[PDB]
Amino acid sequence: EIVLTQSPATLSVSPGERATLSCRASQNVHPRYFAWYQQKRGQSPRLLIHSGSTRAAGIADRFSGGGSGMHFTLTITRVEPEDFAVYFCQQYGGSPYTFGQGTRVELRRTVAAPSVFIFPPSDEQLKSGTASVVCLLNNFYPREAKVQWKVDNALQSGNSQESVTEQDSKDSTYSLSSTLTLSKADYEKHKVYACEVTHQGLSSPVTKSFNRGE
Amino acid sequence: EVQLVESGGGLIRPGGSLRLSCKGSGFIFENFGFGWVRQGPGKGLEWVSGTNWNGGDSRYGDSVKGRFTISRDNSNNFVYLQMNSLRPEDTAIYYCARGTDYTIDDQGIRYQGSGTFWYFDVWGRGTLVTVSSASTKGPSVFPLAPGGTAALGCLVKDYFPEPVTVSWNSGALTSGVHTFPAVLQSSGLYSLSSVVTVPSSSLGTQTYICNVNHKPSNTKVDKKVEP
Repeated sequence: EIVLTQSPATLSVSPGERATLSCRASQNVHPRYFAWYQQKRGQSPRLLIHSGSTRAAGIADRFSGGGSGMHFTLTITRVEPEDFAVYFCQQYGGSPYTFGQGTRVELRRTVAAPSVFIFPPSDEQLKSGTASVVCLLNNFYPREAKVQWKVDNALQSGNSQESVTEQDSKDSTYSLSSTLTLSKADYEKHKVYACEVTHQGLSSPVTKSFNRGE
Repeated sequence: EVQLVESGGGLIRPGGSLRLSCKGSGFIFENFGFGWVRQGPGKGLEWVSGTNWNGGDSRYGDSVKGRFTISRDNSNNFVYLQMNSLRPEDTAIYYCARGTDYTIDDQGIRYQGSGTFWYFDVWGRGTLVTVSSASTKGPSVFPLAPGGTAALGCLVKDYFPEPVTVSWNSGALTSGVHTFPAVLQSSGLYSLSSVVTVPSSSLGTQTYICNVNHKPSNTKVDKKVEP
């Protein structure tokens, strides 16, 4: 099977700027047997380029495709606001035909530090054997962010889940949640519960915490 | 005018079967090759299966070979996808897609009107196929009790299947609301949370309720989030 690796995973670009996506193949692919697609949020994929360099139906001439062997590219000459989406490369020079992992072209705004909040488990939940602590990271950019849980200073691992919103349509920011799930008995044996956030808009890692009971 | 309508999704048990259907209209169905492309949870595209204009040449993906069968009915403009021995990893959105209306042989000769499944110019809205062994479960709705502003929310925990819908103050509150994508847990149940930032001074006056609805389990919850 031919593996397609796209880069970067995320291309942060401003409107009017040039954008050059890259796709790398594990094996040689014929130049005239390659395709690109666009994928907006909640929509179906749409063919941009086929047969290597040929634009599809109703595709703006700002889009262009090229490449050969193991290196293929997609170029947007000047990105318009309706060009922000995920882009997939696809080979069909060899079966089984394969796609890339995708490249999200995002709107690059100014850096904005996250607002951080922490929520202790409800007593209602604690009355049912489990305890969930949630850390909220509100409105930030870029989306790269490290969240670290600590329980009595001992930093946690293997027991948390993160979720992140799609990039906001009004201020281009992201929001992220992190959920620490403990058994009640484990939650009872500790006092300090902390969420340490590392982000580019922060000169130093921000910590929001609480003592159990207080 | 050109449309591709899928039909045949839903919840399948591990080991079970499912037949997808795609009705083409607005074009010469007879001339085109067809294919199916799936999109897994938070993932990209995977080429599943493809057949050419007369259904004579048909290939499949590595992970689905031997389990899936593709077919078409040109006299009735349908293309089908039989899916046997389904597994949880098969959980994805399946798209019916129209291939080319031509093809090229090993000699470099291009045959007009004899379409195949190289790339796809038309895509349907896709259909969701969920493959799980989980029984239906309603969520447990928990309060997430509260610079210059304050944040509160609700924890919608342990439910199956998707989806749930969350609103604040019966819909009267929208600004500041962030309802996060659900996360699949190790137990096969889903959990999510919805939060909203409000002025920290309104906490003592304005009351905040989250409206959670999970149709498959007949579950509606209205939780009042207080300090």
